[PDB]
Amino acid sequence: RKPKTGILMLNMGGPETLGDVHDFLLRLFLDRDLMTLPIQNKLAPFIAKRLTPKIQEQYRRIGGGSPIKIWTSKQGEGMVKLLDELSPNTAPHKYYIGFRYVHPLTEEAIEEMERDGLERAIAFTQYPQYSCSTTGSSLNAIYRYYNQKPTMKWSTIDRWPTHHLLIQCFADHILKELDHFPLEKRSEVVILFSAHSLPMSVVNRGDPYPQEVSATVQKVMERLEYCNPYRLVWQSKVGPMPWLGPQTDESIKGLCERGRKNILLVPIAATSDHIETLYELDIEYSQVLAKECGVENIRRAESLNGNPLFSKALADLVHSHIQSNELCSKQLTLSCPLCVNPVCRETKSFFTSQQL
Amino acid sequence: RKPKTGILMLNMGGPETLGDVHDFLLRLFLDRDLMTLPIQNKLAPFIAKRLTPKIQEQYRRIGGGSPIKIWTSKQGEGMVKLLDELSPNTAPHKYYIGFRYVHPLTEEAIEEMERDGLERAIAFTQYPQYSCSTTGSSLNAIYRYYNQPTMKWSTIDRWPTHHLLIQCFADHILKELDHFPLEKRSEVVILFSAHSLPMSVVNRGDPYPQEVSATVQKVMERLEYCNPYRLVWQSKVGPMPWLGPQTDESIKGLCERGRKNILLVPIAATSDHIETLYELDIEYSQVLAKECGVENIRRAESLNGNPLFSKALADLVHSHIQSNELCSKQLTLSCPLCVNPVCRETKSFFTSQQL
Ligand SMILES: C[C@H](CCC(=O)O)[C@H]1CC[C@H]2[C@@H]3[C@H](O)C[C@@H]4C[C@H](O)CC[C@]4(C)[C@H]3C[C@H](O)[C@]12C
Ligand SMILES: C[C@H](CCC(=O)O)[C@H]1CC[C@H]2[C@@H]3[C@H](O)C[C@@H]4C[C@H](O)CC[C@]4(C)[C@H]3C[C@H](O)[C@]12C
Ligand SMILES: C[C@H](CCC(=O)O)[C@H]1CC[C@H]2[C@@H]3[C@H](O)C[C@@H]4C[C@H](O)CC[C@]4(C)[C@H]3C[C@H](O)[C@]12C
Ligand SMILES: C[C@H](CCC(=O)O)[C@H]1CC[C@H]2[C@@H]3[C@H](O)C[C@@H]4C[C@H](O)CC[C@]4(C)[C@H]3C[C@H](O)[C@]12C
Ligand SMILES: C[C@H](CCC(=O)O)[C@H]1CC[C@H]2[C@@H]3[C@H](O)C[C@@H]4C[C@H](O)CC[C@]4(C)[C@H]3C[C@H](O)[C@]12C
Ligand SMILES: C[C@H](CCC(=O)O)[C@H]1CC[C@H]2[C@@H]3[C@H](O)C[C@@H]4C[C@H](O)CC[C@]4(C)[C@H]3C[C@H](O)[C@]12C
Ligand code: FES
Ligand code: FES
Repeated sequence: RKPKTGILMLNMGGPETLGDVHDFLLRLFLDRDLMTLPIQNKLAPFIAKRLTPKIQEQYRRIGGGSPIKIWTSKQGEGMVKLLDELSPNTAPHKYYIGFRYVHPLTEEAIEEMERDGLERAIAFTQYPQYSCSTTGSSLNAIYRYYNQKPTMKWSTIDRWPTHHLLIQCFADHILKELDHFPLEKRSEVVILFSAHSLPMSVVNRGDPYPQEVSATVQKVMERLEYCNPYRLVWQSKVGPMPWLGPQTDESIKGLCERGRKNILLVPIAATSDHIETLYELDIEYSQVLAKECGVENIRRAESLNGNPLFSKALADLVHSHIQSNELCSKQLTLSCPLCVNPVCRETKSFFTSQQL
Repeated sequence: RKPKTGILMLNMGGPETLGDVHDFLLRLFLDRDLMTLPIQNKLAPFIAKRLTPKIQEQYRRIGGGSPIKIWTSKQGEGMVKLLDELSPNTAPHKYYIGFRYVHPLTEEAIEEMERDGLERAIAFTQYPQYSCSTTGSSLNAIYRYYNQPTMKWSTIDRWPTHHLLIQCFADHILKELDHFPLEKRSEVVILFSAHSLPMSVVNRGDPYPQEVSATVQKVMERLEYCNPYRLVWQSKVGPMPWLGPQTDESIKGLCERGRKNILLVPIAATSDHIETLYELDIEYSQVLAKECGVENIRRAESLNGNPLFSKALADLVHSHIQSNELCSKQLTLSCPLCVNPVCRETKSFFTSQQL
């Protein structure tokens, strides 16, 4: 009857409609895990207002908002159905969405999980590769909510950059897209793995993300038996500060100018369609930039989205995590060597200290 | 029987003695693949004489020179013994050392190989993870030698995740973890340390950080995530931006946050050299660490004479022989933002080989 085990699927989220953009921006400018601003309570509303039209326009260019919730729901639905057969002692399982900056907010889902009187809660990040500004920020909200005692037992699947069925899904979607290039151009295709960039100040303090993203790439390339040559590059840089690159836009253009005009783009750090793929790569870079460069064929591997094999990966991850009795990865128990955020430490002990 | 198959083992090198330091710096400062300077031919000799005392001093702190040649030779000898047995149809195998900036120079080795009348030459880099500034520079020199062959050439240009490479590192990590007090073992944090790159190199498209990241992952899987870790970067010089957390700052930041038990792992080199014996062992493990409040800092032993490592070497060459590959798929892609006209010529040198 009643749900026994909740799986909290964590993601940043993105505005479902144009009307949701302002509040999405506002919550995010108010997050000190993400940025510290002078007179932040004053500037955040002000910044959210000045950015709103530009960002609304981007979502307009993709049909009016983000498909993130729909994909997350469908993936969660499939995960639960599998998990009830695979793990009948922890069943009935139930998935909750906890988005960081849009509705169902992390705090709302945790509230609902508590109401449902679950025996067990699992914090399951949907970022395979761990960043403190991504998964860490999501785990920080969970600790903060209880600080602002659980009545359920908590653990986290805080990273999974090389899960073997994640890797197969990526390899499968790549091979699928390679087949859409003209046959004569197939061997000539260069693969650009593309992940949201980070500011160097984040990279330089110890963030796990670039090294983990690199690991996902190697695994996909082994599985593909190095059929095409590749580079891992980074997108979504903003402002004048240095970020990790090489930049995805610059690389497409760089490569084109060097005679490599057939390019396959691979969103390697996300599991669903969102602004980064549908607007940034598909419109901003594939349509505009690439036309101006004389590109012959640019394409983008399909996001994992509703791949039934990705649901199987999710369930396998949850099932394995339940059998292992782990509370968090070994990696979580180590903070960035130059972490200056007092909460990271509290969030880690929140998980390592759980009864059970 | 005359040698049939030569394996050219490519490394930057390092000065064997104190007297070798000046010419080591001079060749580095003359190399435009590495560095473009105003009035370079005037300044290179001048920078080389200015840096010589300080760099000699570092080698004097480690006994008077680099052991690179000795380890490269032992590794070479072991590889060749295995290869004559493993692959008789390509036998007599012979190894050559081609250092980029010290004797046997790349150009001297190639001249000896040609003179020995070998049927084939394999350019075998000793950097598992490819950088255009390490392996790439080595392959550029081979191309440029002939531009300034009587054997069929090919390259083993990268091998960042060879299964027996990975085992050697895992083996050496585990043996080093045994040397901590038992009660401190689970608390040990592992810092994987690789020579850094300027951001201008990284941002250009350099393949090295992602390959170095791949090696770290494989070793950590083999170790079943027994300890927590970070990949950090050493050997930054000058005021420009360079990649990734610095190794020295990470040791210090970690001590300050209660993580005082640290295993350092040289993940991007296969032998002892200035980076391990001086920078890690003396500059950080002795001086900085005293200054910090460290309880235990250790460094995993370099692969050096591990007989499993010469087995990796032989296995790599044997599979390369059986596969008939001229170079990796990766080498056929130059950096998206490469502004060096040779890289493309060096690639075609290899992709275009007869055979
Ligand atoms: C770089 C930063 C990661 C936080 C950090 O590591 O410092 C990320 C996390 C969420 C990102 C923001 C969100 O995607 C929302 C905005 C999206 C726009 O496309 C750019 C600005 C925008 C405001 C982003 C800027 C920046 O890239 C943010 C803030
Ligand atoms: C200095 C500070 C960043 C803090 C830091 O990284 O150290 C920056 C980041 C965003 C900036 C603000 C935003 O760019 C929005 C405004 C833009 C105007 O051009 C200047 C004032 C303005 C109100 C900025 C003032 C200030 O320079 C802010 C608040
Ligand atoms: C793009 C926007 C400013 C636009 C405006 O003037 O309204 C600014 C406001 C706050 C900025 C962020 C904050 O200054 C905090 C971060 C500071 C880092 O040095 C760069 C990324 C970083 C995450 C910034 C990226 C970008 O420059 C942001 C997102
Ligand atoms: C990585 C960088 C080359 C720049 C590049 O990536 O192109 C390397 C290659 C060889 C290096 C140099 C050589 O190791 C010799 C010198 C050694 C000293 O310890 C530092 C300065 C010194 C002069 C080095 C500085 C720098 O890190 C160099 C120049
Ligand atoms: C201009 C060049 C950096 C090249 C670049 O921009 O990429 C730098 C690097 C090392 C410098 C030189 C060396 O450091 C040695 C000299 C040091 C003196 O303090 C200035 C002159 C001096 C002769 C330098 C002139 C110039 O600033 C050089 C040649
Ligand atoms: C440290 C030494 C300057 C010593 C001196 O003042 O005499 C200089 C000489 C040439 C320099 C290098 C060259 O300028 C080329 C490289 C340029 C990058 O911007 C930084 C690293 C880079 C590899 C430099 C590192 C370092 O500052 C070097 C190696
Ligand atoms: S910023 Fe990474 S642990 Fe605090
Ligand atoms: S610099 Fe990498 S290929 Fe030229």
